[PDB]
Amino acid sequence: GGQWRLQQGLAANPSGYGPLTELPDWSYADGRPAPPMKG
Amino acid sequence: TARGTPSRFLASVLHNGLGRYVQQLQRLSFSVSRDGASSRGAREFVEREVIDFARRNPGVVIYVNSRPCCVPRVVAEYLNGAVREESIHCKSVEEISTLVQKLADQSGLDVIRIRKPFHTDNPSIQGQWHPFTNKPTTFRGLRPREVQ
Amino acid sequence: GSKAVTRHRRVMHFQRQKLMAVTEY
Amino acid sequence: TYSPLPDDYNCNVELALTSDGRTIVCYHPSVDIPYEHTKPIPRPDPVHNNEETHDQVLKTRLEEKVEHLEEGPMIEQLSKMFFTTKHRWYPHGRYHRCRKNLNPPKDR
Amino acid sequence: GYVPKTSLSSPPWPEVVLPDPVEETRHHAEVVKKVNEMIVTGQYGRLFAVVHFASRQWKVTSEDLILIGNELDLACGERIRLEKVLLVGADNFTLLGKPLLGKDLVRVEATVIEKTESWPRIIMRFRKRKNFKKKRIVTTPQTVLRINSIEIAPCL
Amino acid sequence: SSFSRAPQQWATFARIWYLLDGKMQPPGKLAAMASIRLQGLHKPVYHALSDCGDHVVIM
Amino acid sequence: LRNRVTDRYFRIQEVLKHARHFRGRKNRCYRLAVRTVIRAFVKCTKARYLKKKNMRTLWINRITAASQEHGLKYPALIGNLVKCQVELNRKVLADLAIYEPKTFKSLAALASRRRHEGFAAALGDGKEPEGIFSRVVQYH
Amino acid sequence: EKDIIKMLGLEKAHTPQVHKNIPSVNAKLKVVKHLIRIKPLKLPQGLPAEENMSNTCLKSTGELVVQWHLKPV
Amino acid sequence: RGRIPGRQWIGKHRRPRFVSLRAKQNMIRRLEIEAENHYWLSMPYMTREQERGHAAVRRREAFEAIKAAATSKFPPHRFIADQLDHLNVTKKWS
Amino acid sequence: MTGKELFEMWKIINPMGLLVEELKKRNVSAPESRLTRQSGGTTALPLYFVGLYCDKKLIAEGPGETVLVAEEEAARVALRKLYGFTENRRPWNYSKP
Ligand SMILES: [Mg+2]
Repeated sequence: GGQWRLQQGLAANPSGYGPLTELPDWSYADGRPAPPMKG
Repeated sequence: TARGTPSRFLASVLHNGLGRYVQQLQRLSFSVSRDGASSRGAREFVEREVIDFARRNPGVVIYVNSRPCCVPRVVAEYLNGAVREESIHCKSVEEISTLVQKLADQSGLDVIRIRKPFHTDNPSIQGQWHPFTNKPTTFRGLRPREVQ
Repeated sequence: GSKAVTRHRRVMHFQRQKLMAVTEY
Repeated sequence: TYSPLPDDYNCNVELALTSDGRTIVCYHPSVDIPYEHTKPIPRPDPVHNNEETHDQVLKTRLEEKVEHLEEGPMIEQLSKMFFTTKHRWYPHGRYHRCRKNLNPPKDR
Repeated sequence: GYVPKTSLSSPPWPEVVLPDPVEETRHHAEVVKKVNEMIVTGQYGRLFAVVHFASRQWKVTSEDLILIGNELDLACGERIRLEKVLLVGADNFTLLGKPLLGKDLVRVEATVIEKTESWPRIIMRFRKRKNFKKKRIVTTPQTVLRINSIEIAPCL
Repeated sequence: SSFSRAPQQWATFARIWYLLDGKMQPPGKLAAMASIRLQGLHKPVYHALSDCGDHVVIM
Repeated sequence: LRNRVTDRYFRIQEVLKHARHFRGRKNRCYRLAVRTVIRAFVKCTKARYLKKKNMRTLWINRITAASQEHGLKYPALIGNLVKCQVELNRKVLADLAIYEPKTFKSLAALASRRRHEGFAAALGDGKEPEGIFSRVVQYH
Repeated sequence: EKDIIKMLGLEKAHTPQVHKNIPSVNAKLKVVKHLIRIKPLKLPQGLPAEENMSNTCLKSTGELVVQWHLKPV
Repeated sequence: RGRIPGRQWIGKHRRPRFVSLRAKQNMIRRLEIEAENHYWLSMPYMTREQERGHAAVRRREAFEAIKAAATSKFPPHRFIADQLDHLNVTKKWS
Repeated sequence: MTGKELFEMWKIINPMGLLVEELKKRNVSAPESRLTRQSGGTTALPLYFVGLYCDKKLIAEGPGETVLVAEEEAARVALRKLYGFTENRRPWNYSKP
């Protein structure tokens, strides 16, 4: 269920829109930023 | 199907990620014909990019037998002893380059079914669950329907 | 196919029955 | 005080919240078993095989545990001891045994 | 407002009360301070984490193996730092939480080893009495990863 | 825990008896719990091919 | 005959290599082996959704069994987990319930506390605390 | 109705789309109201300028935010 | 014991299908959404008489572009480089 | 050594003797065995849990089919906990100083 999140402003699907999709997944160890994916 | 082909597990050959990473590929025996219209890609590869491919990783030895044949083949041996022989019959230079790069990136494991893509050696940390978990102990462990 | 007026009541459509059941007094 | 779960079995969880508001911290120490919730282990020291005339008579009698039966009563005894069905104690055909993976892969 | 104690007067569930909010916040502060002290004094070992990598939530622990279904455009032998940490904790204490944890809290280090595709799968369609039959062989690329160690900083 | 392999497996996969008393009790609610505990719908290691059936003694 | 078939046995072997573990005459009769292999491949292709549904139902059953053993239910647990801003799928929950019981008990306690706070806020129509562990984080 | 849906640019389901507020599009929406969902669009701040183009978001409940970040408050 | 006549969905004597609670809740929520749509579609802006030709220029430009793209259909160019480098099939170690 | 058990590479004979020797080296009296939990004592598949108590304090616990193997497993767990080579130990740091 994801209807409760519709009243707060985070849509209903956690796999899209939020800090779990637009945030880069992996990165380098020295500190270089990873290139964003084409999606 | 999976019930007709054998399977294996996902594991390392000798723990490469823990200590240090070593090159799994060893030798690359190429068989390029002298005359023919079926090994043009292999000929152009050996002409232009085999030097760069040999200088990219010093742990891979490239053998060019140059035997007059009809179907150009390549032999790739790994540390575990697996020998995967594929044919580059009528292929471009980019295709052969991608193929040899994929062969150098992979190891000697079989290309069969993966069977459980995740593998861990220490699965239990906070104690493996048992049927006696989440059950409080009574006084002196007295079983029910007793007198003492 | 039956006519519009018959004697055996003739059960209505599923959507019509749902609409009549959701719009009761 | 208040407790969401009874702190008398398995583990003792203690809920908490960080004052920052971006993470949840919980401290749950392990719970052991007290001494008043255990029973002494019985020691069945049965000895009814020695006498006065001989000494190796008990060693001779120790080799007297042998019993032979057919198939029906044997399967019935196995089913009544292991609480299983009698259908699993029958042999299987060779077609269902030659295709058996004698060397299956092992994990961990 | 007074009602006699019958069978349907009182609810079946026990009436649960809530403690003082100030005392609850004080207890939470004491607990997180004790956790920070136990972390800074070194009393943990063999920790696991739930890293949301490639839209797949794995049980990233010490010395493990994971497999994805694509590539990473990286060479074999480079260290990979994984983010998106939502749950972590060794023994006797765990950390969670709101979408993610902090970037300076958990530092997961991974390393790519093997880059192989997959077994030749078969996708076949068929229909009865219609002369319909399709067949393909899909070989998707994959990437084998291995997480070295997971560090934790006592900056709560 | 720090257990080995065979003792750990024997402690994990093991048959556990249960006692379900009757007397002024509906048979449906008792049979439901009995079948749930026989099939294994009360343990996280539930599986159809694992054969994790327990024992229920209803008196 | 001119340029007739000279490599038909290779096609027969290519078709029969997928029928080397069947019972009856299906592993020898090519006319039946073709249909058998066709149906086998069709079912193997169509059973992906069935496998996914079976795995999901198994995970749900494991989570429900763990919640019943701890002292809660499955719908209430799912609701309290989705109302606490924590995104954990069924696989990691089952893995924790099977291997790491301490964190699962902590999650169950957090879920029970969140459910109690929600019931208190519903009965009070809240005003002032509205739950200590609540307070959603705003991401702009 | 299929033609109206295809002309309004609503091929896939659960896909947002913005039209005008004129009697023509009003009638086109009243035709397929039993197939789609009508929701207004409000702007909390101003219109996205030329520099605020690659940094935008639709958000929920129809709130076209001009500055979308990945950091909490 | 009770037998149903020919096809329990078509014909005269059919097996009646009834309504439960999920269908009622779905109909209620759909009617609420449709009433909200009716409310939001009860207010214009230009009142028809203020849009005699505001975006006709864009439509005309798009139509002209589509016409120019549809009337510019021609076979691709033919070069000699392909016919010359096709001779490299029988290339030796040169 | 990753994932391998300690005594699988040691292969001892009498864990109780070495355990009581280490306890005497740690100024401890003598351990005694107590039956914690049990399930099925008359069936063909028995299960027992023996907990070693030292001065009214539990130190470890070991399962088993009978009582002898359970006490042996408990002694092995106690000896592995006294040596610090358990499953919750610090993993080897494969890095450079
Ligand atoms: Mg009929």
